[PDB]
Amino acid sequence: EITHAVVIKKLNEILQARGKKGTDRAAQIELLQLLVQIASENNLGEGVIVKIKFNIIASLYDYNPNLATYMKPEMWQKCLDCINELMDILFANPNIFVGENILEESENLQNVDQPLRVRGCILTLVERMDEEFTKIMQNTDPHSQEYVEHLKDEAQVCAIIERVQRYLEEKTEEICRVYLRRILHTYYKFDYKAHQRQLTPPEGSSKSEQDQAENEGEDSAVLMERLCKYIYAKDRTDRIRTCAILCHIYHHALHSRWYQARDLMLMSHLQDNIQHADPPVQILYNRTMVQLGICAFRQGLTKDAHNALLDIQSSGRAKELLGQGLLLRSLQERNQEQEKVERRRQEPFHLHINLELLECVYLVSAMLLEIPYMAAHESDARRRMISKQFHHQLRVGERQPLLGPPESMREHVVAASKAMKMGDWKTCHSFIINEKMNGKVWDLFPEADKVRTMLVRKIQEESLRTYLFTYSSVYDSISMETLSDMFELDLPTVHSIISKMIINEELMASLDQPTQTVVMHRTEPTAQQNLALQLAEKLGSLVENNE
Amino acid sequence: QTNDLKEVVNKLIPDSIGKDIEKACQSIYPLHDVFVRKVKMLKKPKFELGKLMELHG
Amino acid sequence: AYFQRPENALKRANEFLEVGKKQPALDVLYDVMKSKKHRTWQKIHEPIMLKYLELCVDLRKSHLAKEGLYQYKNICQQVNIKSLEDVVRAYLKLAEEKTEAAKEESQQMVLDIEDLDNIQTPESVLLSAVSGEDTQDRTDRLLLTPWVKFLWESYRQCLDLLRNNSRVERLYHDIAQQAFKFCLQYTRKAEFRKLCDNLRMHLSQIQRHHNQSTAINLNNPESQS
RNA sequence: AAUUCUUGGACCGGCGCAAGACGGACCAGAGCGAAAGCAUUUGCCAAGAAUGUUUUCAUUAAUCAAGAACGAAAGUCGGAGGUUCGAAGACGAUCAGAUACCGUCGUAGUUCCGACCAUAAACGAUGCCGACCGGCGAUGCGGCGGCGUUAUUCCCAUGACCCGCCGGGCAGCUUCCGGGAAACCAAAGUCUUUGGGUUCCGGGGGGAGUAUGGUUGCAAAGCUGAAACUUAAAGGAAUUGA
Repeated sequence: EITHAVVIKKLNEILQARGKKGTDRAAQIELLQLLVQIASENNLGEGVIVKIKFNIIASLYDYNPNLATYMKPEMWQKCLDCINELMDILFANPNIFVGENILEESENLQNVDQPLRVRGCILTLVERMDEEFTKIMQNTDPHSQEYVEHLKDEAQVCAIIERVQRYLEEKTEEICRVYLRRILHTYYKFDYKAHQRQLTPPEGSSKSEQDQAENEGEDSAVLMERLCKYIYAKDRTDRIRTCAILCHIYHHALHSRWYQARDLMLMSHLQDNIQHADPPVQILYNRTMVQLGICAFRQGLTKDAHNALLDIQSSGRAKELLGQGLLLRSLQERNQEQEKVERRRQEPFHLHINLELLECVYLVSAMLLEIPYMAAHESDARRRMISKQFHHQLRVGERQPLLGPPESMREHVVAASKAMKMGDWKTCHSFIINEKMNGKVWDLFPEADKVRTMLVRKIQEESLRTYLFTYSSVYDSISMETLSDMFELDLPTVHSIISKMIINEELMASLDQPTQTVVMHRTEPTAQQNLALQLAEKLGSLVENNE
Repeated sequence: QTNDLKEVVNKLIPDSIGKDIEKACQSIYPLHDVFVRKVKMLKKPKFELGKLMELHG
Repeated sequence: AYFQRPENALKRANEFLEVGKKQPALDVLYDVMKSKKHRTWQKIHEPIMLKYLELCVDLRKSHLAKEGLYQYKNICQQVNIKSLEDVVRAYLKLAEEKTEAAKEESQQMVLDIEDLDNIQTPESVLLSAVSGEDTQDRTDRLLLTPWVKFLWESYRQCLDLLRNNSRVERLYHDIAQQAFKFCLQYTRKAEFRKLCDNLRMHLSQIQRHHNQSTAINLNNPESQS
């Protein structure tokens, strides 16, 4: 009403009881609201309102006494409106609104320190908002309909973090902060989001300037992480090039190349380097390293994936990806963990990864040690399915399988006695909804990888298993039986000659092979030599002992 | 304030109001003997017949 | 001292339900069951306990149905437990009949708008479609699961503490059968506890016998049947 | 018992109406205030002790002739008001007599606003400021620490209890601190082993808080205040009798 000679001098007599005990905390936003709905004149209701509003939203966040408790949906939506209006009236006002000489008034308040650390009191509003939104998500029952009602605001948030990003009057150097923010929302947006902005192939379908507005987002990690990494090799802090790169690695997984993101994960060398950061960095590292192994599997790289997903499943405390696990040892620190805990829809499913260890080993166990398991033991690997295989045949009444481990083992044992369709069509019944097939963001491509990897490791069964009294052999019908590409099952039987060196003879101009495999009961007096090896090994060790 | 006299007397027959105040004032200083000591009728409406004849079943 | 003439207990409990305040309506009846008035089952104790367990069901409190039955059976000894048997049967019938109505409405009216709903996936579920499954399960959990975790508890309730060994009780093996028939209508993990409770209370059975405990022997009913 | 009221319906009972006083029980060897004094609710206005402080100024302080603010009750002048009670007074009883106690009336007054008066057993019958010298249990306010109980059920965290510690306050109990004529007092102690600072004030009992002069007030009266003369005790605490 009076030329900010009463407005800036009440703003201070209402923004003085902020955080004092007997303030009530609630009838304060009202007095900060009755300075834009009672202020209704140019730079007196319209122009200096940047400052009145900065103190309206800051006090609105402070309706919560605690910082370990979540805001309520009413004041939450009020914030998401209150934040938007500032951004819309700030865009079409090309001026710095806590100082920096423009005309004369009502900006240019350089009397107080410097308009940067309160000019960048805009992102610390929307950054506090992003850290607030996680509390809403952590503090809901995840299986409830309220959770999806709450995730409907995930879209509302990502529109405001975009609007504050478009605000490039930075001084990448120090907008890097809201680049980390932006990528921390998009780095785990799945294939349906990533692919279906170009995978409607570019014709008169989706390459027009007005439709190609959301295809910016997949090749955005590359646009933004490049800056946030290669500027922070110069700049000070650790978190805004290490969170950024692990987001780039994790995003270049789950849709794109294993080879692309292994170079990035090796380039960082965090394998042995990430030791002395904070657990809220060491958690999303674990999430990334699990997504490494899943992508390698989904590609069909089924032992380098097994050689990676060992120590996570080997340890029962694999809950570094989810909510908190077991009981006692320090309540005092267990309280600190349930605000470290990652949000629900970000969590990768755990009977999905149990069914990635105990299927990568299924293809590097039910094949590998069948060549020295003719009573020819000296290749023993005692960390496998056997952790399960010992115990779920160590009982008597065994019928149709229900869990992941049985519903894996029950066709493993009939993949052993080749039975090429008995081994397959127990891995594609109700697994699809049990989060084996559907749960990966590919419907019939993970099974197309899998069942091909079965159809090849089910001619490599005749190799070590059914070769006993085979003196003549069939080859046209063998690929026609297993309904595979004949060459695709010729090349692994080819591999078995140069690698497994089977007691059999290859003549593949005729497409037959006589075997002459007669070690039938020559192998049993050398089953008596398996031990006369241990006799002979240690008489090459008794004098080592003695002398 | 929010409901009619028939429902207000229905509340006064227990002491539902006296219970509610005894529950609210637990945090400030726990009370025990909380009763609605008295009720006085100051001003009454325009005496209709259908009102009382439905208040009398 | 709340009540002279314990018939008045019900008059106040009913009078609190004229307001629609079920917590103080329960408070009265619980305060009445646990005092001097332990005179072996007055004909008033049937509607006292029956209203008490009706309110206990509607408010969804397992621990108060436990307490009420535990006070009732103490004052209602073998002199006459015909009323205890009818009380526990009525309590279980109220619980399972409300859950039937809870399934019906939350599996039709809300699942009929769920047939009309945005099944043509929005992005809000395309994020949530890497862990969970159908929206019928995501909604019925919210409105039906609170009642089945009450039913299960109410079956463990009446079996666990009220009927150990207890010579006087066929109704034990009645509840057990009717709760086994409950399992293959709804959730399944409340059956692993069912089998293991039946076993653990059998291990409670066959050792000592220092009560009016089951003489597990030639007696055809209590042992075989 | 009588004076008073009442078949122009008193007293008793019901429904209302107005008036002017007064805030029961909760209410305490509890609180606040310089003393007088202060109690239904809610709002507004300025003040204040104690506590907390690794804030600030740097001796600014203690007590005080002159001078000044407040000062129960009663009382005087002016305006409003007058329910109760009630100096004066009108009677009714009792009594040897009653001009009193007791009882029915009852003007001033009691209540409010504005001017006065400045005194009380205005008392802790005890000036103020500072230091030192036993113990115990509670209590009111502030702080601090700790098993556990109960509400916010989600209990972070506040409130209600519990156990202790620190500082200011109202008091209490106890003892060969010590004092005192004793009664008694942790101050009325640290006093012939007499001295921390300062204001007021007492000198046997009367005459007498009188006379007189001065001063203040409309009046009532307040503050200051002798002498002649009379007198051997008056008095304080405690003891043993009656």
